[PDB]
Amino acid sequence: GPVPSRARVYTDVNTHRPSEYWDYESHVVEWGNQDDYQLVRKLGRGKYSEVFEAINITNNEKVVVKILKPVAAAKIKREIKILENLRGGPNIITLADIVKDPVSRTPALVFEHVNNTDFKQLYQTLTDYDIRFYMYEILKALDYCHSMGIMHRDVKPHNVMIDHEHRKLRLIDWGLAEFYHPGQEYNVRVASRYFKGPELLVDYQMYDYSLDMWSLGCMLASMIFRKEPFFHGHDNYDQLVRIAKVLGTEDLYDYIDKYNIELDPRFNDILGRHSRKRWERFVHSENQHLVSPEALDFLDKLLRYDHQSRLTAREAMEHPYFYTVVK
Ligand SMILES: Nc1ncnc2c1ncn2[C@@H]1O[C@H](COP(=O)(O)OP(=O)(O)OP(=O)(O)O)[C@@H](O)[C@H]1O
Ligand SMILES: Cc1ccc(O)c(-c2ccc(C[NH3+])cc2Cl)c1
Repeated sequence: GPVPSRARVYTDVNTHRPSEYWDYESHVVEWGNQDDYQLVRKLGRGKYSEVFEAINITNNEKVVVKILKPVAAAKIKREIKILENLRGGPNIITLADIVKDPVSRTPALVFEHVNNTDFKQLYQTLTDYDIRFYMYEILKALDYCHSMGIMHRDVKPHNVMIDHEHRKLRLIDWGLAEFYHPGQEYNVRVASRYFKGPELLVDYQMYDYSLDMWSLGCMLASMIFRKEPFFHGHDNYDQLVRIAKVLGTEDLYDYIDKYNIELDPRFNDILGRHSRKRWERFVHSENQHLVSPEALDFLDKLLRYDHQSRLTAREAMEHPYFYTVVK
């Protein structure tokens, strides 16, 4: 069967913290008063919730209310416990309160409001310097949650709030986040298609924090190369083929060989044979202002098949790509 895997970092965090820290099922929610909040406008409606701009009428401050759609009780307590454990961490969204919505009869998560700059505007206008600056802010959030025994599992632009005016970044939507327990087999149906790590695409369930680093690499590649999304799969199978056309099939076969994974037989007909492409191949006159040897070397170290061989968030912060960033 598949060979087991453990993270190379923060393996023992949930072991040396008390059971109350990670045992989200046993957590007793301290309910706030829904009357403290007045809904202003609907901001969005996702697959798991309806999001509203609101006012905390006790201090007249702008807040965001995430009214959870009815889903398994376990999923809701896990998000709450993770948000509470991470509260106050660098660039982590602050959960201000938890109330019972009077209409839905479900929990409503109250968060600090972030004046998020338009995604299009950020994608099209962030400079080489700003990309490095914001990547460093994301790494602060990832190293914090990983050091706290949590993996996000849904790192992507939609889950990163940027208030560009105040150079403020927040990592949001901890709805897919999980506690990392060495040897635990996790559901591979996490992250959005273009951000899925090769471990998820090959159905390797013993993954860890390093999945977030692959997702981060996907975000970076699209941004610096002006190729949205960087790995543009038509489905989860073609998603692996898109990766293989850049990283090559030989290192993919080495990866599956090392972990004793058996590829789904449907790959035999679609994967073909591909050599690794040098990162300089993706450079052209419309993206050369966002690329540098440091950017390419950094990307190279995140987008690796072997989840164990990727830079951790802390090593990533030491990379020459960030030397120019004012600290
Ligand atoms: N703290 C916040 N400040 C400002 N806007 C927010 C905040 N939190 C969430 N939003 C807005 O709500 C959107 C969705 O939030 P979230 O992803 O947590 O809900 P979801 O159920 O996953 O919805 P979706 O399916 O759209 O992702 C975000 O993309 C963002 O635009
Ligand atoms: C530094 C960096 C790199 C790649 C990205 O897509 C982003 C980014 C993050 C969040 C949003 C807004 N939701 C937009 C962008 Cl471009 C940032």
